[PDB]
Amino acid sequence: RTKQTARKSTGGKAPRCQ
Amino acid sequence: SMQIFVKTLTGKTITLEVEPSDTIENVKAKIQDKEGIPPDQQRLIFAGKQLEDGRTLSDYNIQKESTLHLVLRLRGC
Amino acid sequence: MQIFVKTLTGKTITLEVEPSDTIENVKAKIQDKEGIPPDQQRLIFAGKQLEDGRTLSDYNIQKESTLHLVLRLRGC
Amino acid sequence: SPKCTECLQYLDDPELRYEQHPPDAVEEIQILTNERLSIFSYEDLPQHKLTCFSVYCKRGHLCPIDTGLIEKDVELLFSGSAKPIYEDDPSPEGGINGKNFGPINEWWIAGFDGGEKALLGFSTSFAEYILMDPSPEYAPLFSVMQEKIYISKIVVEFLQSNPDSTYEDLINKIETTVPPCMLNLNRFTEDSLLRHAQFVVEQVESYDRAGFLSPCMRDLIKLAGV
Ligand SMILES: [Zn+2]
Repeated sequence: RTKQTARKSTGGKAPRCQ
Repeated sequence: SMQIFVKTLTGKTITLEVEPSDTIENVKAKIQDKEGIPPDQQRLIFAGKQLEDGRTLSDYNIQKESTLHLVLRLRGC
Repeated sequence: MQIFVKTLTGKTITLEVEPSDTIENVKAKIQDKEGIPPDQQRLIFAGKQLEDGRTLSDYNIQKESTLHLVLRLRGC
Repeated sequence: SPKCTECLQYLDDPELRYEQHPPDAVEEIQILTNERLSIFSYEDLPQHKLTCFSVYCKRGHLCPIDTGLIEKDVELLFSGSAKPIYEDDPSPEGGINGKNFGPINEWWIAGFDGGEKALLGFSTSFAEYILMDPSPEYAPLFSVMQEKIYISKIVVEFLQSNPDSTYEDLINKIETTVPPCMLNLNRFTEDSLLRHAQFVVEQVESYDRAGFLSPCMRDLIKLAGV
């Protein structure tokens, strides 16, 4: 039985975040 | 032998066949078998409080046809 | 006196402290127990953000009061 | 003709909306300690719902989040009435007003359940926020944004369910899918996808990295112009 993770897509991200 | 619903933040409803003695970890494991969602990413909320994996449905008075709210620790980049 | 600290995760931290100690020292007392730098800490009592330069006696924080701790995430 | 130093928006220009919020509103730190938002690890972060929301720069100008003001590293703040994560009522009553959330470190699209709603999420250095309804003063700016959110959900959900589907089948699925009433649209068109072809591909790419050789994906990208 396959298992599928919960996910989100990155729309925008501030450059200071790394 | 009980029917209970699990509602996601998008409005999707999942129906589960559980017993009042079953634990929250059993509910999370049942969610994994039906929607493929890893239990570590799962958080269950009933009556406004997050359910602990070590307690049972009878402890939280989760009666038949009660609605559990499923919040997920999302994987993101 | 014993003073409690309620986290957003629901965890309760028991601290023994004097009214003469400051909020910067209150945050300094929190770090040793849980390992969180004081810069990441934000202390709230009665809906008011506790500034660093004050003491517990300044905000009329009696014994057995419960502070609420908000944490600033590591980066950004 | 002077622009804003923060959002590069012309001050003389009409249709420029300055944010407005009740006097009842309070700063972000004070809200997260409100017992009505309590549902009780440190790596785990708070997550609440925020309805009647509005996004604005430091100067109080309502700003779009598509424009790239977040990629440009402009500090975008937002406001609204926070609610517990499990509430479904998008009405401001029952929610705690808040001012000057943020700044927005990151905004993301969640919820690929097959469920009815698409989820928009704001990430701050203090908490995460799942958005609901925009304030009645911020609805025009958020209108164009809402299509991109749902169109991306349609594509990602259809690809996950039908990985070998064609590009012509993708247009059908989009056009067949009835748009929610929050979009105020009668139907989806092929134009609805072509207008944001660059955006949809960048959403599916981010969805695959979190955990794109499909022919429809390809055919799309070549005819997408991106
Ligand atoms: Zn401006």
